[PDB]
This record gives sequence, structure tokens and C-alpha cells, in this order.
Amino acid sequence: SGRDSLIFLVDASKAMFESQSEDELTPFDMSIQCIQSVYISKIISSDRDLLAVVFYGTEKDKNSVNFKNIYVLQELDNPGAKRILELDQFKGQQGQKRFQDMMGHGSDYSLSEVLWVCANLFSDVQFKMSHKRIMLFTNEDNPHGNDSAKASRARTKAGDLRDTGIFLDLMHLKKPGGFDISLFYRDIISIAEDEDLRVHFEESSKLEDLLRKVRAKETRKRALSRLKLKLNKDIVISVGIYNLVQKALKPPPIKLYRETNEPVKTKTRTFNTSTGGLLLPSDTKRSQIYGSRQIILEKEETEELKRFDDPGLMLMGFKPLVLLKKHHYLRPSLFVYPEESLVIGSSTLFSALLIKCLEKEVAALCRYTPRRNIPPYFVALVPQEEELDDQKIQVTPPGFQLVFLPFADDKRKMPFTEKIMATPEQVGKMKAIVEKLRFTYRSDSFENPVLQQHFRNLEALALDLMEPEQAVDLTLPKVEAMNKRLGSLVDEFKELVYPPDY
Amino acid sequence: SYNRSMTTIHYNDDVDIDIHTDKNGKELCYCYITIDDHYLVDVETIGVIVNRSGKCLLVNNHLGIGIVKDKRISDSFGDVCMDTIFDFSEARELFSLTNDDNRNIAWDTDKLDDDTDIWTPVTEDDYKFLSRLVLYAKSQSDTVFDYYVLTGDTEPPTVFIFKVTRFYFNMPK
Amino acid sequence: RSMTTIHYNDDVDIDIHTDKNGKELCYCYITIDDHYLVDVETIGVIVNRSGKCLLVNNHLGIGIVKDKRISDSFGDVCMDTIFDFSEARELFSLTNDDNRNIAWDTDKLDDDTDIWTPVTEDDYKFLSRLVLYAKSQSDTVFDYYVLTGDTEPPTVFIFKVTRFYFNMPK
Amino acid sequence: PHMVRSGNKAAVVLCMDVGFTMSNSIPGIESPFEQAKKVITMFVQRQVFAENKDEIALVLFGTDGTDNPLSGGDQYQNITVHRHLMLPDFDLLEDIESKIQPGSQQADFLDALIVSMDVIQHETIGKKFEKRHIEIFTDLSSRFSKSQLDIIIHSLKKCDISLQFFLPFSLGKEDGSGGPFRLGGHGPLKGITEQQKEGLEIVKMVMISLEGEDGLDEIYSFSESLRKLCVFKKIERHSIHWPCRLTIGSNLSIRIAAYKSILQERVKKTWTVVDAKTLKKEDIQKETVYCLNDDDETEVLKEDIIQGFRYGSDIVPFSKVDEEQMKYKSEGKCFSVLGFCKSSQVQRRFFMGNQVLKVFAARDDEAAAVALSSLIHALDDLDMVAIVRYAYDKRANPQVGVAFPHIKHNYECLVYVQLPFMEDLRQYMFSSLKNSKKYAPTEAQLNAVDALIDSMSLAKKDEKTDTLEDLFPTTKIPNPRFQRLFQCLLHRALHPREPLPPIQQHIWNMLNPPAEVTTKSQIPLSKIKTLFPLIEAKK
Repeated sequence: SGRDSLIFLVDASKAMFESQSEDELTPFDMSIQCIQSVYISKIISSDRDLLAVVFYGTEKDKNSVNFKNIYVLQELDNPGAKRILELDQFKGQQGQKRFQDMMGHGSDYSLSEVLWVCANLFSDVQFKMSHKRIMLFTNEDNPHGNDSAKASRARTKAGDLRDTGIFLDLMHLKKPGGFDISLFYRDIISIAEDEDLRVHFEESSKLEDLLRKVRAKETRKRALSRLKLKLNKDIVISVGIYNLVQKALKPPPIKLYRETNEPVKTKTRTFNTSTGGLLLPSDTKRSQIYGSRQIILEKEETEELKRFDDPGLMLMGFKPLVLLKKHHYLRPSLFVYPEESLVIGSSTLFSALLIKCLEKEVAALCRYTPRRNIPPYFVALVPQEEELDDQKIQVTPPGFQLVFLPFADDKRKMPFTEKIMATPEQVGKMKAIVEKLRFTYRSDSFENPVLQQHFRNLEALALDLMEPEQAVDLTLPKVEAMNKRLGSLVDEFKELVYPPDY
Repeated sequence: SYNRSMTTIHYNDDVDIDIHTDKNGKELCYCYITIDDHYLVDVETIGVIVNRSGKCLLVNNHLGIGIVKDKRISDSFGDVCMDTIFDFSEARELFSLTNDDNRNIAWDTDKLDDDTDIWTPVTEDDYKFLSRLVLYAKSQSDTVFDYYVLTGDTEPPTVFIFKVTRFYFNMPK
Repeated sequence: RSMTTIHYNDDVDIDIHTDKNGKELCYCYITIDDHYLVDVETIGVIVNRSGKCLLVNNHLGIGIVKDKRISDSFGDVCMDTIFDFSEARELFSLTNDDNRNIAWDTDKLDDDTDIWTPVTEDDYKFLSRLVLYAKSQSDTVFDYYVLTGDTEPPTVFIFKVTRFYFNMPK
Repeated sequence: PHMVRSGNKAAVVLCMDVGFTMSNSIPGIESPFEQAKKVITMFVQRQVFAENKDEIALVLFGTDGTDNPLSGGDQYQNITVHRHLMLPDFDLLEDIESKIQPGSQQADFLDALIVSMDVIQHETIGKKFEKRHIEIFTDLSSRFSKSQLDIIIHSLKKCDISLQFFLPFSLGKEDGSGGPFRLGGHGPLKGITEQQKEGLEIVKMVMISLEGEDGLDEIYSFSESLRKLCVFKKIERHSIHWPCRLTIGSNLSIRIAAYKSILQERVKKTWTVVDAKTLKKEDIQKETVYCLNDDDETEVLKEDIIQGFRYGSDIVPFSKVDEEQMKYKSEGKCFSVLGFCKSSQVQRRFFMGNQVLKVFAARDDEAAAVALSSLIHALDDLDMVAIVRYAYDKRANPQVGVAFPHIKHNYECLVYVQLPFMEDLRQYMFSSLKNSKKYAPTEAQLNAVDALIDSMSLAKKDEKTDTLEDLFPTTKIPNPRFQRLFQCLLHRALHPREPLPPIQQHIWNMLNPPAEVTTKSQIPLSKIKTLFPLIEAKK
């Protein structure tokens, strides 16, 4: 396990090229752009998965066993520059033209053969399996409504693939008259027992919605740790800790041999200056110099002076949410979810605690020790209710926010300041400015400029092309538009506030 | 005229070589380097030898000169600094070091030619010559030095200041 | 033997040297390395043998010469010029930890003496020519200077200095 | 981020009572002498092991001898100056530990205050000090004269000397009084004598005269001093301000200074790995050997370190890159308003970074203060926040963050916290627990959990004034790691042949909630244990 496999299955029928509204993207272009975005995300995150793009409904074919109307554009391999370049070549109006020219659209297909080809693609991989997943990008809800023999074979093959271990997922796009899953699917797609019976994604009509749905349902959640939440010494339940936010760093360079470019796997050794031999871990000590005094301790005691409590979460009490201050932020929050695989019955107690904490508007003050020999921090478990948007995408998971609370040592002093108030007229003018400069904020509305520039340069270099073209930063304010929107309010505010001499 | 700019160090019975201050025809530069107090630096003195190709050789440290026997050759002064002065385990695979003015520690703006070879002591009088050079540089380090700046790409990036005493010479062939 | 010559008037010309050898005045063209406390990029000063500094240019030309800002040391010029906030002296003090001067290094500064100040249009033309010449050479030839502020931990300001030594007629 | 401070020191005189009555024993509470020793030891350990430049003097009163420069015979008797103004060291710590003994006499604490004032006045002539402080550790069980009181107050006001008072008891009003007694935890007006009441009245009036109503906040008990940073309150320094201009557009600029409000405190010194016998670093040579990924053992020179980058399944070497090719040229240091948005749109779970900034107007700028006040009040009235771009300097990576108003009775400012980028978000999906039939709690379980939550409340609505009181404020508690480390270091410095001592009891007491919550929990906890079966997996 550890190397997930994902196959992108894109329909190539005629309906995937009608755009209706002239200002809306073609569903085919939506699919291509979503796949290319997934590739970019995988390379940026440096995540080693296997991805494949397959088209069905074409006249040309490239699959191993020469079935009809199944082209394997890309097999299972790590993402790279040339695959993304080819997908970009399929993008747009000219991309659609060249796609149709090189792989015609509109033909008879059978879903059983498509799923068989995908299963063969999964089998052909040598570097283990872990999670196997297929995604359908279609806008036809009844593909074999006129051939019951094909439909039964399709259901049988889908059941066989699901039994093998492959997870089938649907990415149904906007269709005139709505998309109905209950017609043909719900007998093919994978349903996670009773937890995922209802609450299915709605049909996608815009690129961002489809991208969010694709990213939400292919990323396996990895837990940082699996701690124990103890109400007291007896009642202990098992929880998982997650990092829903994490700073994205620019990958450091790797060392490669001149003879063959490959990782080196560096090692560290301890050597003695005089003897020139290896040093045992018990043949050295730790020192600290204070003024002119040397304080000597062994490694075990250095670890022992940091040991307070066993790892886990210890409940200290319950505190009203109004007592938590927004300006006391210390370090990024974590997420706490129940774990049933370690302690049985943890989920029921977790659910009851969440329900009652939400009802009473209270947070659980706890003591937090991540691992062994670490001094504790005080944390607040703030209850968090599940929230879905109009596309039924989970924008807020149910569980607990682990909020780190500062110590007295982390609170710094402010200098003395004389309070100067502003007259109501100045406040009114600034209110007018604020109203004229209003927008809507989303958590995913800005991109890191340094990372984007770095990866654009790397992409240009890996393709052996010339210098790329710099892009305008999206975190830099648009001063001109702001000035036109504000008008003479700035001048009037300056007249009221700023003295003429300064 | 009580000051001196060019000195002579005797190598053997017949050939005594010259130590200059300016790079007006020399090929090898010895740098005696001192680092002021910092919260990420624990090594104070490092001596290096730099050619016109930018290749650098570790010569001496706080433990003396017997480290030239190890023959530690790197391709840049920043690499030597990260290898030796930044021996911290966290700081090893952490960041890099660079000069924002494109100025070398020995040749300033002068272009670096393609690497040809690296001078390295082979004889026994070579160690004596290197010891004499190190002693002469250390004798003049309290009043003759220049400032050098390197930038570490930390968060936020930091600036490291070095006191460098430079001596230019040609080793006879 | 003069390193460079600048026309002063019809009669006499002024010699500019790169070394301090029997020279009274030193013009320093200074570029300040990026610091979060410094709001000014480049400046230019004239320093005499007593350490008295007259500010010449502040990346807007030689127009600030007419203000006749004179400071007792380069640290004072930095305190009154390159900081946007008001009371810079209340926060820290600037000094060189090796007792080096921006113009005379570890030399002995003379007693308090009057600083040369331009009066006539010939002087203003000469300073304009000198500033253009110094700006021309700034990209290739310069040295590093360090000032230290007595904060905890100490603050370090790095300057890129291009120096020209010369004398004015009596 | 790091804290940069101005570089000013302070002079602190610790006036300690060693008299007869400050040694009494009681079955359950330590003597005031021992608690004062603990507080003084805490202060000095922090000063010594942080390597601050503050100078500390120690003046004992109630001693059997007399070593003060104001003795003159039959005046200011039984007052010793045990330590003059100098940097603290381990000799002072050893003296506090096992060289200073309880006395058998009594001294007026006003005379001791006069002696401490004399120490400050005469021992600071040749030096520079931004702050002069006196901390008094007494029990107020001695007769005193009221004659020199006005001179004392006038001298304190003229010389600008601050006062803090530490007593065995608290200054609470209508506390209501209340298993084993615990020191340093969060949970006695009739237990004090008349002389203690008179001393308390004099102390209160001196504190009111010196500062005002807020001066009563500066009388502490020995118990609460060990669980607070109160002894360091008058020698703390704020960081050097970050100066910039808040820009709304290209025509509106406000001069601002930003200070660090929250920043994690970390240990300044690491452990140096030294040889077991020589105890020197020079005998250890640490080297990195990668050689080859296979079992070949071939010598590898450092000239082969060319390195390269990875773009998925391909490698781009450093031979094809340039230093100037890959560098985001920042436009410079900036604090620019991208715009304004509703407060509910910016949530706490998306806060990133390791600092919180407080943005005030620039010092000595009336117009900037007025403009910033207008912005803050406009944001507060409309319930809005500012999304801003923040760049520390021309080299730091640009950030996007939120500035929200902060209005208090004595100051108003903006608060800046970093916000995430797109690449920093992980979109996971979790199963709903409310809509789960397998994990649906019953009514009885919900009632039991409700009882537990009601019984473990750490807040109280006292006085019926719609005021909510915190019974366990953890943001006023110091980090126990620093005290534990200092204690262990001092024990190793003074007792080389002994093992490290266990954690002090008061550290444990200050890390735990008041005992009033424990049993109130114990009953519903027992109720819950039966209703919820928790069986560990036996894989």
C-alpha cells in the first residue's frame, strides 16, 4: 500500500460537445481541464500516484486487447510535463478540433468492455495496487437503454470490478432536462455501505465545482496521529488527528549521481578526532555553558526533563465559546474525528459529546501531548457541525477543532498609546469607502506566487523550451479599479482628516 | 612609507614566492575568514584557497592546519560554509547561501573560467609553506580585513557577515 | 597622476582619487541593503577629516544640498535620514564595532572644524558632475560597510559604499 | 519570527522579610519564608538562565545583624544588604537556597523600603537604567511608624521607582471562603490579625497614591505568583515596531507601526554533544557519507554534488538553471488592502502562521491616528474585516492575511493574522455522525453527557450582573517547561552527584482545574462509564 491508482474515464459521445449557452464551457473541455488541474496538483504536492486517461466512444482504439471504441491515451505512470502538454493540446476549440481529427467522436460502445480495459490497466501495474479508482466523466444518464443485454453485462462486470476492489465513481455533468442517477447507475457506482447511501453530488455545470468534487473524492485522508481522548483515567476513546491546512513549501533540490541521476540516500556517522573510530551512543554526553559554568547531563536526562504526561488528550473541563478570543491565535488548528478501529464504541460517545457541545455552545478544554517526552499545551476542542453547499459538497466536516491556546510566555507587551477618537463624519466617510470596496472572500481565492513561478520555470525547463512568460500576481491589489470605484471619497476623507500642512 | 603591501615567503632553498594584496595577475587566493556572533553559527574561523575557476579547498579551522590532509574540495564558498560552519543537523538540509551582488569572495566581479584543475599539496615543504601562510594571515587579521555578505534563504531570509583577509599568490609550476 | 579630472571652472580643474593620500574631503555614494526599518535606498554624503557629514543626494538629485543638513557623524546622518519613524535615537544607537569610519577607516579624526558647503553655481555644477560620475561607477566598484544597532539581538545595517577623495581650492 | 527588543536594562531590588513571625508553621500550608524563597528563586532562575542584563540587589530585613549604609546607631537596625546591584549568578542562587536563614528579630518594612530606595539612588549613579523596581516580600506582622510615609511616597514619585507587593494572603473581597491543601492551584479574610489589617491599609494607600485604582492590582499572594508572570511584569520590554503604510488604493495611505502580540516562546540554548571523558566538542567529528545507494563502497568526491529538481517523473539538473532565472522579484515591503469582506466569511480554522500582529498608528502622528480610528470604527460598525497583502521586506515571501478591528477602553488597533493559499488546503471528506444509524446515541446517553457537561463547567455567572467569570484561565499560566528546565539545570549545577529532582508540586497544581470540579465530574463520569461500553480491539 501507499501508491494509489486513479483512472480517468472520459466519455466521447456527441452530447459532450454541445455547449448550449455560448459563454459556458463544453463538458469535454471541462473534463480535460479538470484532469490537467489534477495533474498539476499532483506534481506540485509531490505526491507519487499513478494516473491514466482513457476515452471511449471513438472510432480509433489503442487498448491491449483490440476492443472497439476504447482508446488508452495514457497508461498508469507518475505525472509529468509531456502528458500535461498533450492534455493541454486537447484543450479548447482548436483542441476539440484536433481531438476529433485524430480520434473521431460518435460511435457505439459497451461499458463492459470499457471496464474490462480499465481492469487490465490496473492489473498491468507492477508497483503494488493500494487504492484503485475509476472516474466516469459523462453527461448521458441512460447509455444502453435500448440494449438490455449490454446493460446486464455492464452491471455484472461492474459488480465483478467492485468485488475485486476497484472503486467506481461518477462525475455526471449538466444535461438538458437534468441528470438522473436512479435510471441506470446506482447499480454500478460504489456506495459505502449505509454511510454514503444518500448525499450524492449534484450535476456539475462549472469548472470549479467539478474540480472541487474530483479533488474531494480521490484524496485519501491520512491521519497525523491516532491519540486517546480521556474523560478520566477510565473512560478513554480513540480519535484521529488531521491537518486540514498545511503550508505548501517549495521542494528542496535532490542529490543525484553524475553517472546516473538517482537518489543518494545520505547517511550520518559519528567519528572520533583522535582514535578515528565510531562512537557508541553511550560514549557521549550533553553540555550547556552558562557564563563560565559547564552543566553536564546525559541524553536520557535531557529527554526526562521534558516529560510531563503520557501522549493523548486529557479532559480538563468545559468552557463557554464566548471566553475564547480570536486574537489569541498561536499555531494552526487541527481536526479531531472519531476512530472505531482502535476502541469500539468511540463514535457514539463522540457523537453525543459533539451534539451536546453544539447545543450548549461550549468547548472542551483539554491538555495535549502529541508524542512521548513533550511538555503539554492547553487546547480547546470547539464543536464543528457538518455543512454542505448547494452542490452537496462537504465544506465543513463534523468533528472537533483543536485550537491551540497561548501560554503567558507567548503573550507580548504593547507600548503605551493615547486613545484618539474620530468624529462621526470621518467614520461615515470611511464607511462609504469600505462599502465601495466590498467583495466576497473564499478560502481558495488566492494562489502562492513564489510556488507558481517556481513550478512554471521548472515546467519550461523540463520541456526544453525558452524562458517562460511571467504572470500577474493575484495577491497584488488592483489599484486602478479601486481608485475608479472610490472616486472623490478619498479626497473628501483627506480633507476631513489630514491637515493641509501635513 | 612604514607600511608593506607585498611580502616574500620562502618555499625552498632557491625559490621564494611572493604574497600580494591585489589580484593583478595572481591565480590562487587564500582567505582567512571570521564570523561574528549569531544564533545559527557555532564555527568561527575557516581558511580556504580559491582559484579563478571558483573551486575552493579547505585548509585550516579552529583545530589547526591538519585538516588539509583530508583534501576537502568544494565548488563554492557557500557550499563550504554549509558543509562546515552549518554542521547542525537541522541546518544541513535546510536552506542555501548566496550573494545578492554577484560578487565572489576572492575575485569580486571577475568572471570564473571553466574548471581545469585544483592545486593541492603533494610534498612535505608544502605543509610548511601553508603553515607559514596561515600564521601570516592570522597575524594580520586584527587590522586588515574586508566585509563579505551572504544571504541564507530562511523564513525570513537572514544575512551573514564575514571578515575576510585575502592574500593573492601564484604557486610555481 | 590624477585618477580622474572634473572641470570646476575655466581656470582650475579638480582631481578625484580612489585613495586617501593627503586629501581633505571624501564623497561617499551609498546604497543601503534592504532592511525592514530603512525606507531610503541610496544617499550621498561629503565627509571631512573631522567626521562631519553633509548630505548631498537622496535619489532625487542634488536638490537636498540646498537644505544644508550637517551631522556630526555618519550614524547621525542615518538616524536623521534613512528612518521613517520619528525618534530613532530612542530605540537604538548606531556604531561600527571595529572603530572604522566610512571614509577614513581606522584613522584619527581631527577636532571639530567647519564643513565645506557649496555657495556658488560652480560648486553646484561640480557636485552634479561628481554625483553622476559616482553613480556611473557604483555598479562595478564599491565596498561593504556595517553599522550595528544595540538591540537584543543586535541589528546590522549593510551599506555599499563608493568613495572618492579630493580637495577644494582655497 | 523572532523578538527584537530595544536593549535597555533595569535595576530590581528584592526586599525580603526574614523576621521571626515569617517562619510560623501550620498543618497544611508552608511558612511564608519558604514561599517567598520559592518566588525569589523563580525570579532569579529566569534572570540567570535567560542571560538578561537586569541587575538585581537583595535586601533582607528582620536579620540578627546590620549591614546597611543608613545605620548610624539606633536607627534602621536589623536590615542587611545581602547583595548589591550586579548581574545575578549561581552564587546568589546558592545563597537563596541554603545560606540565608530565618531571623529572630523584627524590622519595620517602611525602613526596609527606605534602605532599598537608598540602594537604588546611590548604586545607579554611574550606570544607565530604563526602569527602577522594588519588590517587597513581607507578612505585615510587625509594628511600623507612619512618620516617614509622605517622604517615602514623594521620593518614589520623584525618582520614578515602581512597587510590587507580595503577601502570604490575597486581596480578594467577599470571596466567601470555601481535600488536601494544594499550593499554586486556582482553588481567608478572618485569619488575619489587626496588625496585618493596619499594614494592609498602609500598603493599599501607598499603592493608590503611586498609581491609582490600578495600583491595587499589584498586590499578590505567594501562591498566585508561582502560577503567573507577575514578577516580570515591570521589567518586560516590547518589540521594535515594524513601520509601514496601510494603503487603500493608490491615493490613501496611513502611517502604521506593527507590534508582535502573540509569538511562541522557545528555549534559547541547545545541547552541545561532547566527549564523555574530555567533555569537549573538539573530540567529536560528525560527517555525512552518502557514497552510493548500493553496497559498493566507492570513494565519492564533493565535486560530484551537482543536484537537481524533480517535476514528477523527470529531473531538471542544476546545469540548466540560473540563480536569476528562478526568483520571485517582490515589489517590496507593503501592507495593502486587497479589500473588505464580512466578518463571518473569515473563519478561525483557516488562520495560519506563527504570529499575531497588532497595528497602531505611527508614533507622534495625529492625522494617522485619526484616520486609523476612522477605519477601525467603520469596520466595527459594519461588522467587516480587511483582507490585506503583507510583505515583511523585499526578501520575505508575500502573504495574504486578515486585519480585524480591536476596540478597548484604553486603546484601539487592528489585528493581523495570516490566511491560507490554495495550495495549503486539504479537502477531505468525513462520514456524517448525525445521520448514522450505527452510531446514533440514545436519549439516556445524551442526558448523561448533558449532566457531565453541566458538572464540568469552568465558568460562572457570578453576581447576576450578566458577567461570566473564568475559573481556569490558561492564558495567564506560564509554560511549565521553562521552570522545569531551570530547576533541573540548577540542581545539576549545585549537586553534581545527584539525580534530577521530580516535578514540583505547584507546577502540577497550576496545570490542573480547581478541585471543586473533580467530584462534580466524578459522579456523572461514573454514570457515563456504564452507559457507554468501550471495548479495545483485539486484532
